[PDB]
Amino acid sequence: EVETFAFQAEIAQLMSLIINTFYSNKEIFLRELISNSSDALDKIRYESLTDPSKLDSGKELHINLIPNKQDRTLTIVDTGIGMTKADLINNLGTIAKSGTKAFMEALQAGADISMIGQFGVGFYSAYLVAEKVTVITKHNDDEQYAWESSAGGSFTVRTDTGEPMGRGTKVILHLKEDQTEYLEERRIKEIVKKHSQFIGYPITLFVEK
Ligand SMILES: Nc1ccc(-n2cnc(Cl)c2Cl)cc1
Ligand SMILES: Nc1ccc(-n2cnc(Cl)c2Cl)cc1
Repeated sequence: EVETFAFQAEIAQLMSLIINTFYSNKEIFLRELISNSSDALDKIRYESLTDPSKLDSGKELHINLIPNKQDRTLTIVDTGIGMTKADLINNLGTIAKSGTKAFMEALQAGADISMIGQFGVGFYSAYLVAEKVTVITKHNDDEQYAWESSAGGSFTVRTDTGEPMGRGTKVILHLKEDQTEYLEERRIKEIVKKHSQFIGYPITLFVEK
């Protein structure tokens, strides 16, 4: 049972800009996704200060980077607060709409794509390198869900039947054909050190077999 939703016109028109605009500095997608993971870890950590039972779904707060050359996928895993069903359909779209509109006014006023994080819509930077993004998320107050979109104006939301996650968000980037450099070990290390050096959570690179 999969529900298909239409992107808001402002968001879909931002995603088409990100996918079609010639922009070589694509490496900033990792900074934006890690920064989003850092924010999610900050939220569950703050909640645990007054309610230790919020960590019953997982005490460790970290970010894991899992490249896969065979599947041509780069996975960013965090144990943050996760996302509810209302987040994936209603709440985050409201924040995305106001942030997208402001980001696009700035893009016409000289700003470039790399400043997407200053508007709170840094997740859409994943489509600089990915032709399809699958998001597995689990919130303490909801069930595990699967978000997926190949852009094109629509996304899907469904209950995830796969491996239980406990708590957090897993972003699976199905990379484009010419973006496989972000599956290399030394390339990921250079980007993490350059852009995410001061993230207050351990970022572990899972190196392949
Ligand atoms: N509308 C809307 C829904 C989810 C997101 N989102 C942010 N981080 C991840 Cl992962 C996802 Cl999915 C963004 C916008
Ligand atoms: N709380 C909260 C979580 C994620 C986002 N977010 C990031 N990238 C996009 Cl797109 C969105 Cl929406 C915004 C707020």
